Amino acid sequence: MLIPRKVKHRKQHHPEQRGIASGGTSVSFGDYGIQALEHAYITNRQIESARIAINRHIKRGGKVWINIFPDRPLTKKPAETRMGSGKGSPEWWVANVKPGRVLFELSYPDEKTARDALTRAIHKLPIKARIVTREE
Amino acid sequence: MKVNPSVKPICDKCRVIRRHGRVMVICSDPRHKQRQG
Amino acid sequence: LIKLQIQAGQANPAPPVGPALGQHGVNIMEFCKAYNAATESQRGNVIPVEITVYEDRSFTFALKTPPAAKLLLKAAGVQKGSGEPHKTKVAKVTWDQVREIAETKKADLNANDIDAAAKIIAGTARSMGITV
Amino acid sequence: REGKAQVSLAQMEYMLPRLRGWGESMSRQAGGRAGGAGGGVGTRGPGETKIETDRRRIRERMAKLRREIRDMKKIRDTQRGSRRRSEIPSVAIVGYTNAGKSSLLNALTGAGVLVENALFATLEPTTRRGEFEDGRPFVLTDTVGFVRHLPTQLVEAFRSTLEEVVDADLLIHVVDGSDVNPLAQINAVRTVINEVVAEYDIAPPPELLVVNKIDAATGVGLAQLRRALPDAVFVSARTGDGLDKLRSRMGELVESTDATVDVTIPYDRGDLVARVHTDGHVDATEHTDAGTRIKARVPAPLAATLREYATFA
Amino acid sequence: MAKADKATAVADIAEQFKASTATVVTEYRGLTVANLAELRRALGDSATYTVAKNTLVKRAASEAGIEGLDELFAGPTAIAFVKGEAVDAAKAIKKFAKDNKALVIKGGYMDGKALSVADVEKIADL
Amino acid sequence: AKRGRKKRDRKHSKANHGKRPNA
Amino acid sequence: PNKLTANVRTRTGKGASRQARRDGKVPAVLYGHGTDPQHLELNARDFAAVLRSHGTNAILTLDIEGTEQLALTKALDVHPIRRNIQHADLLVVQR
RNA sequence: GCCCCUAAGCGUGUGCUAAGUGGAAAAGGAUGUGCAGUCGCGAAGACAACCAGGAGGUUGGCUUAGAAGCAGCCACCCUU
Ligand SMILES: Nc1nc2c(ncn2[C@@H]2O[C@H](COP(=O)(O)OP(=O)(O)CP(=O)(O)O)[C@@H](O)[C@H]2O)c(=O)[nH]1
Repeated sequence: MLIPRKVKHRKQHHPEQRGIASGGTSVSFGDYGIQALEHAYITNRQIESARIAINRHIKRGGKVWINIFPDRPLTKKPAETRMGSGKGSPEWWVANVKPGRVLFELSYPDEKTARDALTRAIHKLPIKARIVTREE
Repeated sequence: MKVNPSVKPICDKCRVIRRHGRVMVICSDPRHKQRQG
Repeated sequence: LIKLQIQAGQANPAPPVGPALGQHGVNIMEFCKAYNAATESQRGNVIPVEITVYEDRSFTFALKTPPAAKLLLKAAGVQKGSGEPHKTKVAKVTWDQVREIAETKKADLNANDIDAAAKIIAGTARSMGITV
Repeated sequence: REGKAQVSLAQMEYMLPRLRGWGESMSRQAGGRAGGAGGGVGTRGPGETKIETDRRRIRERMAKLRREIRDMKKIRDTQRGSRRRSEIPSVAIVGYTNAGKSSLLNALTGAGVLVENALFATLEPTTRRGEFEDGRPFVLTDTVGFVRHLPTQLVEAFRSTLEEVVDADLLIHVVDGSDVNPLAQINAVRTVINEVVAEYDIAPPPELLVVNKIDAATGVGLAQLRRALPDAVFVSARTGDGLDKLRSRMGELVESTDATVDVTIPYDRGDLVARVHTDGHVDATEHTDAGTRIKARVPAPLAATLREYATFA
Repeated sequence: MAKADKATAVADIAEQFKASTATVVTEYRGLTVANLAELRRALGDSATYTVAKNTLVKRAASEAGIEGLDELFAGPTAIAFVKGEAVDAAKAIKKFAKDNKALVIKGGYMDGKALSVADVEKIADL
Repeated sequence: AKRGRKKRDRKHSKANHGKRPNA
Repeated sequence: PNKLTANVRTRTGKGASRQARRDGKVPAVLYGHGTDPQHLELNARDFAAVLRSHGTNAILTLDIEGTEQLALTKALDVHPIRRNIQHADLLVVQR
């Protein structure tokens, strides 16, 4: 899926899910973007699901721009274990999305088809979203 | 009858109505007769 | 009642007529041989007829001529129409002769305008998809 | 979803005997290795759990999977009822994997199923309509794929395949012609056929034989030696060479349950002419004075329909 | 009507109204295309019968500058506005009310300067 | 989970000002 | 041309700016080679109208106190969530 | 907190809600309703409704036993 080739520190603290986004709050690569209206840890599998849905709806034309990258590692203590004895091994890759940040952008010649593709991708994401357009 | 929390038109001749405090898709085709929970 | 365009073929045609006339009631032999008597003067293209049945034995014959939509097809040597209408044009016909010989088919067209009825005929030809 | 449960059940049933030692060994080794598997997820998921480790957890998931597979059989019977009720003549394509089993079904009919070069990829049976070149329609089914010494935990994952095999008329084992020892595949496929016809007692169906990839073959027999099984048709799915001969002989070898009759129809009842012309596969006729000398392999619904309007000529 | 497109046809019909010689405000109800086209080809270019929107044509005949027959635009008015003739080109036009039973002529006003409930059975007929 | 859900919604009250002990 | 009407700001800061935005008045600053920062509160929705009608590279009339001054927008400030105009930078233009 | 239990308002002035909402809940679904916009049509009569026409070349052609507006294809025209 999506993974960072190398990470300096494999076990990190939880990304801070606070405040609205300060950068990336605009369509800069395409024509239609999927802004985010809630805080979420969006994992690499969710990103691949959304990307595949977008790339299969239009299925021929236009590019898909995935702004966020799942580089933050989320750990997971092994099952049926008691609390203690160290932090668990990394299990999930998340992107600390924030409200206002545009997660996906797209450029397809047919407007309504692009809108419907973005709608069909919003359903794969754990948060609210809306269709934002380069033409402000 | 399709009791689903999401009820949508399925064909060109499906109408969504509010009957007895419930959303129903009434269509000539009985296969599209969907009623929201 | 039926504006069936009976084929010009004067050699054994009822089966084609027999269905369309056995779904109603008219003498098959009388109808066939009267149309065949008309074809004795009409051997070009099978001219159309509107058999006007009222309750039995209509005995009515009026001429509307056969491939008007393709009178141009018939009078060029080119057949099979065009199975790619406007994808690419198929065949070659003359643009002056359509305007000229539109006279015969103007007898049942809409308006008496000469160039515009020629455009009618050009439309029926370009329906195939051809150059004319 | 069905496969992601059958595969997981097969892996659990294979790993349950070998829990201690080996099982803990891949419990220690968690990197996504070849044994790392993944279950039906494939993209890990329970792949980080591989085949799980705990016998208690394995037992619980096994019970749930048994119940779920039970459900997805009374689903499949429903989905196949329409074919069963209509009794459309079914033809299935079996054989060793990578023997052009899906290319044939994309070749005779323009199905368009995945034709990847790797090993078992068409792991879920799919069926498609088809018309015998001359007459009747049919249905065509391509199966999963057979291997020498097939695993004994995968019979459930093959159960739907077996069902399609039993419910068939013309069985087709497709042999990869351009491959060493083109008979080793055949013996294993045949043996699978016998165990199927034994487990579900039924009259064995005729087995149509086709040699595939003979376009690239160097003629391993190049003779009646290449006729290692003399009854076979040498198709080339990559080029579509024996399609005509295959499409002809497969129908001729399916048997016809039609009813060929000669009937005449006065023109008033053109409904019958249309019904014979759209359901019955008329050979030909001459367009008679009042009717037609139709010689149609009419079916059972219309067999008694056309009895009244018969003819003797 | 069509705010922009209306005035074009209003002006066209108006100029043909003032250019013509008379008027027969008639009933076109029940005119199947066959008989209507037979009429269009019978009177020909003269009295070139072509229905126009009655609400607009009230202002169109006034655009030509004349009033009158505008009074009786109740119902589906049909207009001919005969080009050259008066008597010989109106015989069949009025008598189509006898032959086809259609085109009962309410009429009411001739040329925009002469009112007559006998708009057809006048000189136009005799 | 009814009991805990009620005991937690109990804090959302005018007199408690949205915070209860053991919420 | 664009005919916008502008008013100066008597109170500046966070609280005054939010209060101005609460009454549909986008705050703005007038600066440039005029070498004098003018703190203005521009009535809203008409700023938006002209920005949608012509674009950022336009010429605002900005009748401040009965005195006309031509300017051009240089820097905006939209809220990422509630897309509006939080603050606009106007560059002085002398003819 | 102020209708009775239960001390004090069945307070006054503007609106909203029909769900007993008030008096638990999500993704999502939705002709619920109010308010403030904007855009399109329209007294030259719009929208709904009723009365008429709704034509001809023509059955456009290919296609097929057959497809004639209405298997399905291309075009998707000409005239009144
Ligand atoms: N050169 C050549 N290649 C062929 C021929 N028939 C099939 N193949 C190849 O066999 C490969 C395997 O594809 P597929 O058709 O799925 O074979 P298969 O037996 O169905 C493999 P599976 O059983 O998993 O579906 C394909 O890449 C195809 O190119 C043939 O006649 N000639």
